[PDB]
Amino acid sequence: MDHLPIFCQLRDRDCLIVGGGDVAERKARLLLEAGARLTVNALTFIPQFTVWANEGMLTLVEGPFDETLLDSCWLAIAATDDDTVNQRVSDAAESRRIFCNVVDAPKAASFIMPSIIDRSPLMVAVSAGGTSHVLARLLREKLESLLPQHLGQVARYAGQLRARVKKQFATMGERRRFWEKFFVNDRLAQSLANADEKAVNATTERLFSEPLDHRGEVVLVGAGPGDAGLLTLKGLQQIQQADIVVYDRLVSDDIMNLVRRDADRVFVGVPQEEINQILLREAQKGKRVVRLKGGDPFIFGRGGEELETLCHAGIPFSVVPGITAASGCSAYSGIPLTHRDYAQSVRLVTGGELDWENLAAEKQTLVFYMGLNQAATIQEKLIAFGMQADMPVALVENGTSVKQRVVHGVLTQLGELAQQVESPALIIVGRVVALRDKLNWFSNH
Amino acid sequence: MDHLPIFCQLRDRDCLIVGGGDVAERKARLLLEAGARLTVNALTFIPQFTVWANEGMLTLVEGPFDETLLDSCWLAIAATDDDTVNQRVSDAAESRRIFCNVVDAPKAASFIMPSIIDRSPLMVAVSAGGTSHVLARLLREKLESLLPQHLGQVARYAGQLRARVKKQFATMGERRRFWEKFFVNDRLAQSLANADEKAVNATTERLFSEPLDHRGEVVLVGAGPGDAGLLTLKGLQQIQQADIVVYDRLVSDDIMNLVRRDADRVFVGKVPQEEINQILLREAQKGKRVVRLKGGDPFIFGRGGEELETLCHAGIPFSVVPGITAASGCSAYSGIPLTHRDYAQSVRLVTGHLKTGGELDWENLAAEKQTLVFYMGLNQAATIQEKLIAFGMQADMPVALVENGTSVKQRVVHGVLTQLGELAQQVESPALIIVGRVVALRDKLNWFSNH
Ligand SMILES: Nc1ncnc2c1ncn2[C@@H]1O[C@H](CSCC[C@H](N)C(=O)O)[C@@H](O)[C@H]1O
Ligand SMILES: Nc1ncnc2c1ncn2[C@@H]1O[C@H](CSCC[C@H](N)C(=O)O)[C@@H](O)[C@H]1O
Repeated sequence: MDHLPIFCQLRDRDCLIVGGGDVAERKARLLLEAGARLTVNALTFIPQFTVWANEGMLTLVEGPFDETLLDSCWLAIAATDDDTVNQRVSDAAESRRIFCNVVDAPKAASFIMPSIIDRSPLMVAVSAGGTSHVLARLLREKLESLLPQHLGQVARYAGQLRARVKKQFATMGERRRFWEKFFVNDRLAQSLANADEKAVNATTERLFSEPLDHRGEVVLVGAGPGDAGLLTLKGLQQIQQADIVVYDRLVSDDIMNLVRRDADRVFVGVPQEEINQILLREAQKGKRVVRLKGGDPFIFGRGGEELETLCHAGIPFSVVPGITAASGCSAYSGIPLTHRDYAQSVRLVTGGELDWENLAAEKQTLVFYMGLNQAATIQEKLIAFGMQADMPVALVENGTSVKQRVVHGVLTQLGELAQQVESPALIIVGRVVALRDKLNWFSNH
Repeated sequence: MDHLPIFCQLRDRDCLIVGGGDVAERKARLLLEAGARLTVNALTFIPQFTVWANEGMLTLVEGPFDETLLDSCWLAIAATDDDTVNQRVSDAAESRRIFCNVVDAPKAASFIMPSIIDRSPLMVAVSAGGTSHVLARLLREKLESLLPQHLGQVARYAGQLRARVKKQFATMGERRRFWEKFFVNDRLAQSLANADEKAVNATTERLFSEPLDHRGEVVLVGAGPGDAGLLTLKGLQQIQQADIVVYDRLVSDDIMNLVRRDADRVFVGKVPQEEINQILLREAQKGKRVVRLKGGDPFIFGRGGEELETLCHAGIPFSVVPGITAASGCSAYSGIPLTHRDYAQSVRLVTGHLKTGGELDWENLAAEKQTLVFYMGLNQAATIQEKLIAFGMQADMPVALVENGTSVKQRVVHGVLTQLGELAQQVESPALIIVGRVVALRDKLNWFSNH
């Protein structure tokens, strides 16, 4: 222990920042978020300070550092580019026993500012003694990804409720198991954040009526197309809380590596009815169920079918969208789905029968899902229905993954090019495909 | 934020604890480890306070509270079981502008003491503000299984190298590139943990020897439609490490709160497009890691292509992190799947604002078995209704408008196609128009809110 972390209550307390440039602006922003009664003293100010001053948010004192400005101070920050001024600030603060930070000199004064993860009233702070700002930031990034955005809502609502939980639960063992379920109920958190009382109270005494061991729900989570970094923050959080993860072939190994160590896994890679009942069966055993699907759940994912099974049974559900194959393949192949006036619309199409005259019309970007089989037919029909034979085409196999393959050419070679790839692959047809020679940044295989 | 966390240097600074029971003993142990010059003022003391004052580790003042004991103090802790005494302490500390903790009353006084995870010199502090003692410990447990124990040795070694890093790398940019390699070298971490000095030195000399890439970079990052939970892990990594973030009005405040606190930020909401291109170009040429943070997905009606197409000729590295486009986010959060069973053979993402005297291909857009999603089409909703009808879309085709989709302020209105124009007057931008049979599924699949 070389530093003692404390969480200061600054609301309406006088604090002083010396300095008026970009560094001081960042510290002022932070102290204002904490409700400090802030004075800023500097020889000159960048315009953000005059804005705040004109909105009554702080006081400005233009001129040399005046150590009487510390007279009723609780905290001081020296944020100038002048070592001599910063040392004058820290000496004047030290003689008054005012905790003081010198931004460019962590061992020069009496406190250092840690990296902060804010879920107020819940807060986390990280500091390596000031000798590793990159390390503290790498930890902040991990923590920001793991703490749900609305955790603070549930933290505050916990107090509004501590009495009722003591009278329905006698032992401290059951009370702890109640808090465990309460704080990971992200649905209650989101309902609190939405200010939706009908949803809030519907979730609340469902927590008091259900037995403590029951936590039955289904979350559909979009895994994205392959790259584990394309999972959403909320997707990661949900798969870290699942009792049971139901997945298939199109969820990548990298994503599955993120699944919490002791979750049960069920591989359904199998008619849809079997899958719908698996989710129902697992949810009615009272378990927190995540159905992980490749890409986005509601784009040729049959996610709607999985959810109507559950609405029937009174099982709570939610959906976390994911990066669909079109978006992932577009970004990683350097083929934007729109560009300038090239396309008035993007068409996401599955390979009843397709309306070929419609697909052939000009000023579209066509994106075929599950169309490898019909790729010879697609070429033949588009040409017969008037698409210019020189229309650029591309096929992206295993888009966003470390084995992504991109082959490209013109419409007359589509059935040719399709044999060079296997599923999962996308076919993109449109003038945007010509941009790849300028926008290609990801390694090809 | 409720509180500002700070990490205080207490070495040789006077602190006062009032009270002498088990609570006071726990706080005194903490202050003593931090190097505080400690006085403890109490009517009675439990035995542990006798062992400490025998070894000269603190000063005991046996008796009622003496507020003059605060006169030279930097921190005060009120740890009696007498609320009247605790409040006299906190009043006396407040008059002296001394940060003061009242252990049994976290909402009183002026600082709270967090739970600590110790990987010294690395430290992680957690508190819920006293609103919930339980949540802190549940979080504390998770964070300990997350932070390897040898993280302290990595941090310790970094502190030792800091002078040499500062001497050999003249700019903050070069130093940052070194540290980013240092802190993810798993072999160095293992050698430190094993006290293998030859292996430490071999990897260290190689790290110092590596030529650094002084080129900047432009990364286009899809922020998603608003809910900060819908940023990708890679997009969070990019904004947590950017030098400068160029962003616009359709990037939500919650996502902006995830940006590196130290990054410069340039707002280009209403800046013309060719000037955005120049900002990214010149900032990357200056060697900075630039993030262009865009609403939704960068390559769907986001002009991301225009922002990139100068860069390869300029020899400036770039990449793209895709994001959740408005269609996908609004779909999920409104209960309206974009595809379902035989309802749609395709999803059409259409712009409702055209350049020139441009006309959409209404005959093509009116076809059956599709879900139409119009972006920036609010001003055109009356025209969209009339044209779709005139080219034969059924008059009772369901429609929906999602305003601020995925945000806590999201609003959804719905009806049939002959109501589209009037429905659009009920929302404001940003809003998506969804046209198609899948809109009827909302009453079954809507989970997010009814506002
Ligand atoms: N990584 C990937 N690269 C290219 N195409 C992919 C892909 N992952 C899925 N696909 C496409 O998606 C089809 C499965 S249908 C499932 C689509 C998914 N819900 C999504 O939103 O993307 C595959 O046949 C293939 O055409
Ligand atoms: N949160 C949101 N809710 C509803 N519509 C949104 C939205 N965010 C963006 N939009 C739509 O997107 C249009 C801007 S065009 C930029 C779209 C972005 N690249 C994307 O992929 O989503 C807006 O006019 C509005 O129609």
